[PDB]
Amino acid sequence: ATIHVDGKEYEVNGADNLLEACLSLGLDIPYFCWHPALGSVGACRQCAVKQYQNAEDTRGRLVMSCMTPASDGTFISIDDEEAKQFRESVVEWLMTNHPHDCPVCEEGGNCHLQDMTVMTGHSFRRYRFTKRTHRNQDLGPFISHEMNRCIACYRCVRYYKDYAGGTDLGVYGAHDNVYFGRPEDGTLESEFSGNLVEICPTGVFTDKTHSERYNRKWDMQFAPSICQQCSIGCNISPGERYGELRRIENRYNGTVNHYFLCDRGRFGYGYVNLKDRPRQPVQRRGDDFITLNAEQAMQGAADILRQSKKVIGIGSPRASVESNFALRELVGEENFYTGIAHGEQERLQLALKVLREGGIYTPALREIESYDAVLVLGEDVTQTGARVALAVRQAVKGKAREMAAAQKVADWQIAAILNIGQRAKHPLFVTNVDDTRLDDIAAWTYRAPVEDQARLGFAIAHALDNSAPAVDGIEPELQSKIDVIVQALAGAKKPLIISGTNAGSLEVIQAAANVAKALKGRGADVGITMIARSVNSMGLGIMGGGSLEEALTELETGRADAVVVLENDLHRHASATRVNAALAKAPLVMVVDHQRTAIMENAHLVLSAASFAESDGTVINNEGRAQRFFQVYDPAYYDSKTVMLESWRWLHSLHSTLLSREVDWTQLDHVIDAVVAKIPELAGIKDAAPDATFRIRGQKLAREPHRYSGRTAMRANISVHEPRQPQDIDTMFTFSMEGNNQPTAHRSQVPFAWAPGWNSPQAWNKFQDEVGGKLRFGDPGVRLFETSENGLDYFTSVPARFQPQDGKWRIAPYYHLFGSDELSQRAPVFQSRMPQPYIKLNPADAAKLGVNAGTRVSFSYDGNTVTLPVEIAEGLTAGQVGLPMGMSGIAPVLAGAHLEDLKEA
Amino acid sequence: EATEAGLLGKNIMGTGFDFELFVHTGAGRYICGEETALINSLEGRRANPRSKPPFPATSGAWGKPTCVNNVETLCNVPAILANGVEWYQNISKSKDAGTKLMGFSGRVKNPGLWELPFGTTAREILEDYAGGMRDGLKFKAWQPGGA
Amino acid sequence: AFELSAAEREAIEHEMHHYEDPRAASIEALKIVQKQRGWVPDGAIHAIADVLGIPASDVEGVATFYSQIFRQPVGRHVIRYCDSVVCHINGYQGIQAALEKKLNIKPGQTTFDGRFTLLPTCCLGNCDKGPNMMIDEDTHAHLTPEAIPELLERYK
Ligand SMILES: Cc1cc2nc3c(=O)[nH]c(=O)nc-3n(C[C@H](O)[C@H](O)[C@H](O)COP(=O)(O)O)c2cc1C
Ligand code: SF4
Ligand code: SF4
Ligand code: SF4
Ligand code: FES
Ligand code: FES
Ligand SMILES: [Ca+2]
Repeated sequence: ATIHVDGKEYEVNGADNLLEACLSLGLDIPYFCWHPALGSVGACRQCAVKQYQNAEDTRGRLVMSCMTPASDGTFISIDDEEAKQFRESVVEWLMTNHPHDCPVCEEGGNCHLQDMTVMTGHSFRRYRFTKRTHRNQDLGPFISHEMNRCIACYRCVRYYKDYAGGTDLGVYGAHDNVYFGRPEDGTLESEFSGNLVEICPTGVFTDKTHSERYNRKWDMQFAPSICQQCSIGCNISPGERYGELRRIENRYNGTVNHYFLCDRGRFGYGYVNLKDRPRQPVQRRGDDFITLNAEQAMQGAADILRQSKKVIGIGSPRASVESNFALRELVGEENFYTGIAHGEQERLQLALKVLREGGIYTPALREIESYDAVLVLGEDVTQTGARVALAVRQAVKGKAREMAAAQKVADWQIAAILNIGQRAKHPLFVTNVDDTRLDDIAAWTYRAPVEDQARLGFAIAHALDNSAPAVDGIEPELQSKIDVIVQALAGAKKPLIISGTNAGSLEVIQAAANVAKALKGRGADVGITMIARSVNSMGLGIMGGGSLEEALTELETGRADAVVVLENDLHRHASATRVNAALAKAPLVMVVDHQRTAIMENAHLVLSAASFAESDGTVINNEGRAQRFFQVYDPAYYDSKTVMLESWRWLHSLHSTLLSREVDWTQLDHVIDAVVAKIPELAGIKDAAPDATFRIRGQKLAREPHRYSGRTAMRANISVHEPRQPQDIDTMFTFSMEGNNQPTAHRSQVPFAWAPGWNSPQAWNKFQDEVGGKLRFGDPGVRLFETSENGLDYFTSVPARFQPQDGKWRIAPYYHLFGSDELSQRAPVFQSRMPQPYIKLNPADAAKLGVNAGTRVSFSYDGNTVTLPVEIAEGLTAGQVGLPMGMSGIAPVLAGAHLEDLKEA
Repeated sequence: EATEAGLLGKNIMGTGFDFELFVHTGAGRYICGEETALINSLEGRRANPRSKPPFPATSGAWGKPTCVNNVETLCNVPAILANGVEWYQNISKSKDAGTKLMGFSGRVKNPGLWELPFGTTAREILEDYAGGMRDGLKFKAWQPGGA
Repeated sequence: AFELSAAEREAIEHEMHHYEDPRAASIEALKIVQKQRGWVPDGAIHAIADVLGIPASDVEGVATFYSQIFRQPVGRHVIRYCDSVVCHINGYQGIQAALEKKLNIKPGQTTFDGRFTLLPTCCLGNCDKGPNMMIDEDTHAHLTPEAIPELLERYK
């Protein structure tokens, strides 16, 4: 297509509208109601341009560029006089009722309405009458509501309802009294409600957790990082001020998590600011905890380790690839253990083997939205991999997109698409132990134990391909529903099979692999997705090592006297009594961690590791994508006594002091080169980010905006002398504003979006090749493995049907977005949001045991009687008991385990 | 009555055409009279209008082809199909065919409504049919077709 | 607190039979509840949402969009006087002043005994017989300020 804007000629896409085409060309058109992910509706009337019929047309006509297709030979004018006056008048009409609130507004300096008011040139008020006002609502602990600042752009309701599928937000009232909010006071129920603080162009919806410790955007120190709260690997921009983590902003990645986070990643950063975090190396002596600096801690640990006969290491999926590799080099490959349980490790390696040996392509998170049928087996994705659930919702709405495309309706005209596709949707079949949050759009939901879900998967695979093993004992109703699933999956152009390790069953993963193989054998374009548990679960699986049970056995027999535990609390993956006994028997326990854990009471040495905000490293995605996260701030900049080093720095210095009796800390690129040298499967982490010598025309990449304030006052209460700027030898970023953050800079890692005239999250438009697409020079992060040429064989181990045994209760896992993750549940803002720990009972089982709802029952697991109140679960199959994994006292390793002596307290 | 007489429902007049007629009572908003907002309010939603294209003829009520017509247009239809097209063209020598309900309201002598052919003078309606203005009142303005 | 009666639920489902989408019966469900109880409370919003299978936010947005669905308690009789242009020409302000003098309330309020609630309303489609009033289901035309007390005392 060819368009002529203001006399200049441009080549654009004809399938795009004029607003997105002109924004992709660098032209500035003000807009409110349009969003790249939400489509065009024509509400705010801000994007007005003057369209002419041909080249010899002088009158023209004002049209909305978001509602006008960028067809071939289209003549428009942005800088036309009448269009400029109309856009200024739209800004003025919005300004008539807007409150005098900018100094006490959390959106100030980050506000799209401020930027568009300045951009249109409106600065003079001639409206003299009263402004309408509104009462606010309580929206829960995360989102603060200020209804006075609304411009009625309908972005919130469109995102929350049409995109995110939420039900408790809406627009109420009439003409100029339109109210956007909930029908009553209460917490927003959506798992993706936190994206409202960037979707809303004004300060109506603000980050309440940030509002507690508010600072402006220009005062922030940003870094490009990876969210640590599950395996999905969403790109984030942590922003700090005065030595504490203050906000998590969405960092655009056109391949992974483009505009949207989930609420866990956005609001579960509060564990970084906990005051009980270790900040110095601490050595115990008798009952005295003496504080050491880094050098003498390294020397004492090196001599004590050298006096030992065998040192073993226990890694964690919390830690990065570099930290786990440094531990593996410190103790040796034969003495390195992964730190997760044996069954968890087996499920993780099975998922990994399906990913890089199953011969079936695994899609990225953005690519999930293009699949025409989804089968989810055992993985409650909303509570474990929430952004995958959001992408599955988009893939489900793909059917309405298809029927609209058949009627020659443009893909950005979202209201017409939704009107054509009323309730027709792509097939979604979710299986779980109970009801999921995806059941509102699912074509079918299967509530059954994990062996029954695996049997359903194997039956689907056998009905798709007769070479797959069959399942004996299928009821005709279940057989008919299996036939419905098979007819839906066979007729799909792009079927997608999603599973994961959170179900706690190996056979569910095997059944999902068999379904994917059966769909691959029919020539379909089948994709497979595996949801891991933690941020670097797949990297720990790729690196490998022994299980936690083997390390505990080595400590308990006495073959190992020294144990180094890296970023692992050890109670989520093993029984607490066994861990306590093994660590009390061990004469030397060293714990390298950034959070106060229960195993630090028995620790001889505690090394204060850095969290993700204070460390660099690489983490491996659930789809096998290596992604580098960068340090946000120096923890020793304000508190000079703080010795909080990177975990790989601690372990490399420990290995150097053990070998040559001298301290060499490290550089990060040296550890990365060591990883790609000793481990060839992790050789792709070299290309995840450029090294520390990378420059943009000779200068580093800036971590803070150019108007960063208080450079001679922020530390003045400690010392009037300004300290040295912290040096970053690890990465290409500088801990200052003396750097580059140009949107045209040839790089992939962007710490924050800012452009002149665009101070809001709409500044991400300038950093993309086309708006809503990819980053201009490619998205960061590379895939570790490609699709294998040949797949796996059919798994013939079909599990038997679930049989309830008397006195034994099979534990059905119930994951929660707020609580099941360890670090996020340590955050103080998650304590109010997470619920009380209930235990789920079938009505028949509760009636047999004589307990109603809310009554406390006590059960013994591993010789430990704990009591929980009973919640009646209708969908849970009898013979099962429901437990919330990841909570305090209920380890995620309990999923799939049995349970004895369920007695009323 | 029409359903009892076989003029509505299943197999109307033995043709095989099935048609049922419902009456949806409104809830008091003026914007509901706009045709796309009418379609939105018929679907049980807030009566916001829709952007055209697409027109309701291709995707209207519940995404189906839909035609919205005024009461008086549908009342003009049966006379056209019972008396002929040429009769409808041969009742007024104007560019707008057929008759139209025209009236005058306000402080006139006889406010009301009369069926008149197109091309009727507004002064003719005001004086002959409405009776002119009331006693002691002088005409100063008029609105031809509503608010 | 709120619970839909059997007649209300039956009428709502019968209205649900008339449409392709059950969401299309939301306006008439709100009107059924309003006819039974005078207005629509919040539990009615949740109950209608549960019956129709749509979220309560959509039901509340519909209820607060339309002016004739009352989300606040009203009196026993709703006086609705036309304040549009033809009735402004025909002198609705004298009728409004007479109503405010007889009832001692502002437009939009309810009398102390809960007997009358006064509301301005848009044009009633009776402009040739203006000024016009609409008490609960009865339209009264050719209004005069002297006939207002006679017209108001037949609604006990
Ligand atoms: C604000 C607005 C209100 C309208 N109200 C009505 C109305 O009350 N009755 C009506 O028949 N048309 C109304 N219309 C016109 C309709 O959009 C549409 O033209 C008409 O209902 C059907 O078209 P027809 O005249 O060809 O039959 C309204 C239009 C607008 C913009
Ligand atoms: S929303 Fe924007 S324009 Fe409105 S008060 Fe806040 S900063 Fe100012
Ligand atoms: S609350 Fe925010 S997103 Fe919603 S309509 Fe108002 S300004 Fe737009
Ligand atoms: S989906 Fe996972 S990686 Fe993404 S924001 Fe949520 S917790 Fe973080
Ligand atoms: S952005 Fe086009 S009208 Fe709102
Ligand atoms: S103007 Fe009052 S009835 Fe029409
Ligand atoms: Ca560093």
